[PDB]
Amino acid sequence: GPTQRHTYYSECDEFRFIAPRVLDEDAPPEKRAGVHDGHLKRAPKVYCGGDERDVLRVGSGGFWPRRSRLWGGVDHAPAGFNPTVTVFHVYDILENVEHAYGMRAAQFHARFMDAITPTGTVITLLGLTPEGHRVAVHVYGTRQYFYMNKEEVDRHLQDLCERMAAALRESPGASFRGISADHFEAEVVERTDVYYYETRPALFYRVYVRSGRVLSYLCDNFCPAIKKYEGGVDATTRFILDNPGFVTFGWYRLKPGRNNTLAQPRAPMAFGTSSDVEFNCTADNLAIEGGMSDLPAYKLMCFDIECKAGGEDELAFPVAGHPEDLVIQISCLLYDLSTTALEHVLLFSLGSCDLPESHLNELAARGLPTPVVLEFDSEFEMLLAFMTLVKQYGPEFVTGYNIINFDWPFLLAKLTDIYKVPLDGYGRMNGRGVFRVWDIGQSHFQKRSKIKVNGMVNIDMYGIITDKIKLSSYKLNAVAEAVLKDKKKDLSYRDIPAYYATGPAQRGVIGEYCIQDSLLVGQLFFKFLPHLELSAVARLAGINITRTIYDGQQIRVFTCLLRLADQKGFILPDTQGRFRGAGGEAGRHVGYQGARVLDPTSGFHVNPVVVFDFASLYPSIIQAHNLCFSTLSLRADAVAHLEAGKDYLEIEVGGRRLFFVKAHVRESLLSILLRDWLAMRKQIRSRIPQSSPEEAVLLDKQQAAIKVVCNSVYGFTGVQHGLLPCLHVAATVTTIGREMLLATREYVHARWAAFEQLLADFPEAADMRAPGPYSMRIIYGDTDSIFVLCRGLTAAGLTAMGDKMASHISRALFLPPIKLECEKTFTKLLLIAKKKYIGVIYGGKMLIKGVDLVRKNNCAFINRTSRALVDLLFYDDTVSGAAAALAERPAEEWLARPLPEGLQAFGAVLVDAHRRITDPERDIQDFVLTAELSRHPRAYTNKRLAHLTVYYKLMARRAQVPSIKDRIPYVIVAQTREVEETVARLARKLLVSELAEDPAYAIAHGVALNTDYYFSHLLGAACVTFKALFGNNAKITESLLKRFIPEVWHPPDDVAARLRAAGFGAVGAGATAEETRRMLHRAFDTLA
Amino acid sequence: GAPCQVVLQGAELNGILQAFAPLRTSLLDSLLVMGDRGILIHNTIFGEQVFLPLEHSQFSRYRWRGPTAAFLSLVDQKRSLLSVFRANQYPDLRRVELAITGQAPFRTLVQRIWTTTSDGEAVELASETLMKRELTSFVVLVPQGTPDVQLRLTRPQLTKVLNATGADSATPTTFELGVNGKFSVFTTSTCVTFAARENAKTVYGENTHRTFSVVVDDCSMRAVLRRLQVAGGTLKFFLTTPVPSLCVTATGPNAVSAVFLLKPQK
DNA sequence: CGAATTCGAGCTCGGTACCCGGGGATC
DNA sequence: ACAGATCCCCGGGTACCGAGCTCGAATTCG
Ligand SMILES: [Mg+2]
Ligand SMILES: [Mg+2]
Ligand SMILES: [Mg+2]
Repeated sequence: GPTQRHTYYSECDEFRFIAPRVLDEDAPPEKRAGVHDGHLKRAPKVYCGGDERDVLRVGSGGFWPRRSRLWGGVDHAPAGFNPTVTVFHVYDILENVEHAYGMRAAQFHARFMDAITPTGTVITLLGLTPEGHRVAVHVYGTRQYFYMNKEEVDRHLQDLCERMAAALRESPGASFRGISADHFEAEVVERTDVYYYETRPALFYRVYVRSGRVLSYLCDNFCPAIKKYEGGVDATTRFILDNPGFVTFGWYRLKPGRNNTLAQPRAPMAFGTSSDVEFNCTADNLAIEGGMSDLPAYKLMCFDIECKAGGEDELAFPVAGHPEDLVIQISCLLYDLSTTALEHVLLFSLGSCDLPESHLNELAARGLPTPVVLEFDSEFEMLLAFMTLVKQYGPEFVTGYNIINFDWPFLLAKLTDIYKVPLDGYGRMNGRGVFRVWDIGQSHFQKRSKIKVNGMVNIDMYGIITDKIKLSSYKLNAVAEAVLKDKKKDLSYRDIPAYYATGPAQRGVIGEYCIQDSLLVGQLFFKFLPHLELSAVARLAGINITRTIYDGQQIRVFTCLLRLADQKGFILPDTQGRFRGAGGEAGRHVGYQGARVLDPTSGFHVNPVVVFDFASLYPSIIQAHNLCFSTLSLRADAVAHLEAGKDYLEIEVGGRRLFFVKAHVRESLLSILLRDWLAMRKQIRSRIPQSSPEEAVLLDKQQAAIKVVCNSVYGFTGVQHGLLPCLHVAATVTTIGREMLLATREYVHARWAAFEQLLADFPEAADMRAPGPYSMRIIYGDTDSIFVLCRGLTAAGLTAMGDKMASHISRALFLPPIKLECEKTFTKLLLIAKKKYIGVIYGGKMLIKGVDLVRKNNCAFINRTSRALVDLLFYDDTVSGAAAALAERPAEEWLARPLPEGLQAFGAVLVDAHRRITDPERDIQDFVLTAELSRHPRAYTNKRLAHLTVYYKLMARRAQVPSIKDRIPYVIVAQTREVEETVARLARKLLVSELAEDPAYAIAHGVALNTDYYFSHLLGAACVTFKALFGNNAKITESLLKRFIPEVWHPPDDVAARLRAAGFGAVGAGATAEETRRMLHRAFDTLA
Repeated sequence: GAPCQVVLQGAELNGILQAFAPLRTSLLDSLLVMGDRGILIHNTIFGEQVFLPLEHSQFSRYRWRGPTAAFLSLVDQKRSLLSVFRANQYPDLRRVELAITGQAPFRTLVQRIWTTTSDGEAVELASETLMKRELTSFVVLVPQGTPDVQLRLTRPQLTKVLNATGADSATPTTFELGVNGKFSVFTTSTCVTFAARENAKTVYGENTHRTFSVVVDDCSMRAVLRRLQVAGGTLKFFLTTPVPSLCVTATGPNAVSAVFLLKPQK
């Protein structure tokens, strides 16, 4: 039998049969509602076509692809199966801490048994051999280690003296035990701290820990006075940075490393990971061989959940903990990730399932494998089959839509709570592995809900499409429509147990919606190929894919900085006591001044506005002036032996007068770290000019996604409580940034503000002179832009010469890495507010930059209408002329004199938008506002919030409770007497917060919407953008924009019934047009 | 230029300034209905109808053509087309030019103000001049007919009657002219009586013989009539028709009036 | 004797300033 | 057990003072 025992169900005879008692029509209508419960003494069972095969019998051959070599020990591989592998691809590195007494029947070589001998850390590399075999190479002898000043360990304590001390200093409140001399090594090595240029090399003790206890010593236990220097570095990072060139997602090779030592396949019965061929190499039997650029047939699985809810209410969103709310069926598509192919389209069902012949024919007409439908009578015996598939088939990558929040936590909550089956073994290693979903929703500080599974890369697509597209509501139906130009047909949950209570001919319709959903997921994954784009950064950083998906951006930057640090004789200090010890001195904290926003000369600007943009400004200030920690001398003693201007820079940043050393006496680490990343954004910007206009947009978002990780370099510096905060360098970065903009403006104004000075500097402007008078006047800046309104010049070649101005200002003012570029030229820019502007690029596309039309909250109906008003201002001609004519007179002076007869087209879309809002034949789904939950809803200081109100209405009526960061939809329902007893029962010009209502509840119950709210909000949006024409006061525009809308008056009807009954005349619309005048003539004689 | 030009020249303008003055900040949410015959001003005051005719002779000249327009007085939702006549705003006024230049549906009306400067001079303040627009479709229910007993109930006693009315809905007051002109406002709390004619209780009217008894169920009558601060000078009574209407008119330079609905009797 | 002004106490609601929180722009 | 930054505009919900409102409990005044 095995030595490391397997912790995944290989056999069973007893489970918790739970099977909604609707599958058995041998009971009358009284035992239909409900679910069964109670143990069984049968071994679980799957029917696929009318065959019975107990779910855990590997053998004759299953309804699923078996991709494993082992099952409960018994080697299920053809005899003689001894593949040789020497070029394997690794995707996920694991660390596991095995033991010498735990593996004695393993029959290893002595080298290996020596590596772990008390204990040790074994880095399992984990991947595919190109032919197809799943290889798991176990690399021994990698020790994590943290350094500590020799002096501070030579006062607090007072080599082997150190380790003998530290070994039993750990002892108290034992979790470690038996910790001996052979568990730590000290060695004195000589290295400098990273911070400040004044800091001399010193003598440190390099403490080599044996396994995964540094975190205890680096926890406050050991000696808080002693500053442990690098204690967060993992075994994996200590494996990736000190063997040169190794990368954690890339092809390897298996070489006879040293002594001509040789890697050692295990016996099949000592496999630590259920894979085909497993090896015991050591750190340096591996090589990193390149030129092979391929992805070896990793099998991506793409799965979905559909779940039923029972007992006493069927229109209730099911909850995992309830033994009765139970999963019904799950898709499982299995793809091939090298060819984008699909195979095996599995669907797992709870009881009899058919599929409509439309679905089987549509699939075969799309060249997709025929679905395989497995009928499991019991729910446990389903979810065991499913996590027997993900442990036999063993998808390397997993995908879904909202798998991290609803699919996986429901499935795991159901296994671990209700059926009590270990999930630690169903990962890739068959025992003592990790299978965990961390929800953000634990009143916490993180932004990610992470799932970590042992050797599977759970790429959710909710993340990825919420980072690639700016879309109001990210539900699969809307994202399929928007992203794929597709028309999906949804199945709201509420009608699931009406299609389930019928016979199989409607469980088939449920299987149709499951498979057709998860094929759509598959289509988005292959559209965006997240695995390759996260792969690139896993290679570039040294972090795994599983840590480049779910662990933010300080880690990739810290790890690159760590590879630069420990090749230059540097050591990266570790500050701990982070924020729940906070900053030690014994509304939103802005740790430094950040940026400049020059004052916008607000207005419509018909003249060419030529913008100049610094090219990734911050990363070229961390290079032009070599700003890193390591050159930060912030006193004036240690920079005394070098002269002003040629070897250092002085900058008052907060008042500090930091001195930053020049490049040729010390060279940064942020400058050098950035050089590698920049060329990566330069290749992804290279590919843009030669791609499809839809495959260009994905290489546009891959370059924005690396613009964020390069500028994260600046960010990471300037964080507080981070992994290596230095707000001195971040403050400087922003200082030099603000200065560089004001320098550029005092150069563009002083130098080029008489046209004859243009003609002497760019003589190509002799023909560019448009007839008007000349003025180059910067009207707006931002952290790098400067909008240079060039008046009296034609827009035709203004970008042609503007490449020259951006190459003149750059050379004449800034250091060579800094590059000012003339990225665009607007004509008809509208500068509404500080970070808000709409302008139409020269001859073409419109750039809308944050005007309540480029943001995810505002209702679709109001976005269509202000999106038509902007077109009626820029593209139209009489309206553009008229808008420009509304600069002749100050704002006040348009409240008396009428609007100059060009804007009658502008007003038409407002009176027409007002006509459409009132129609009783509105579609609620067009009026749906939506806003992000963004926090646990009990961490909110302000609790009277629209979306919050709708989150408690949702959670109260047993409905789907949107997990944190889900956009809550909400439509504002009319103020009526039912929206006023419900508040009072839950507790009078009601707030907009307490008229919020979920549109599912606003269609099933035919509630009216506010036609005051939504129209006041439409004029609110319209007003915020169009103030910019009128003076930039919103009160004048609000009074002029709504003058367009017809106003109408009627007596409140019943009062009119009474008045009429009193024998008055109706004068106007309620009569026709010649009953108004004659009788209103009589009324005057009456009152006269 | 503007077809429909109406002007208030200084002598008439200080006539209508005093006519508008008493009604402080009432009717500044008015609905101005302008037809060939003058301009009529309407409003709900404490949920009850109130009117103010402005016939030609009031101001200097009137000229109008095309359909009667209606301007929902409150202009830009804080400023009011009739603010100019509040009798301490823009104190030393001169000619005010209302004119409307449009065509039939979409008419718009410009209120131009002129302000003295003491030589005989005056500055048009094109800083507060107003621009309103016609209501597109407006239905306003205007009193009509001829009352059947109009009595002139003069300045003191129109305080006596409103005080003789009560506080809230418990206590409906009852106007009841009896034979030979009693004209008593009865109610449980107190009673006020008059002589009705065709010594300062001689309430002068006409054709008073047509006896009525009527009961007023709106508790608001004192409220609004005081709010307007009328000097009194007629109660107009429309008995004929169902839910007979009690209108009340003042007899100073204004003619503001307020129709009171009544419960079925006579 | 008379009931016709007032400068006091209640009103609104404008319109300030405030926070928050959503969600953009810029690295 | 987690982890780029700041700047900035609007909108919703408070929480004031206050200037303008009539609306009275003394009134000065006829
Ligand atoms: Mg799902
Ligand atoms: Mg830039
Ligand atoms: Mg650029």
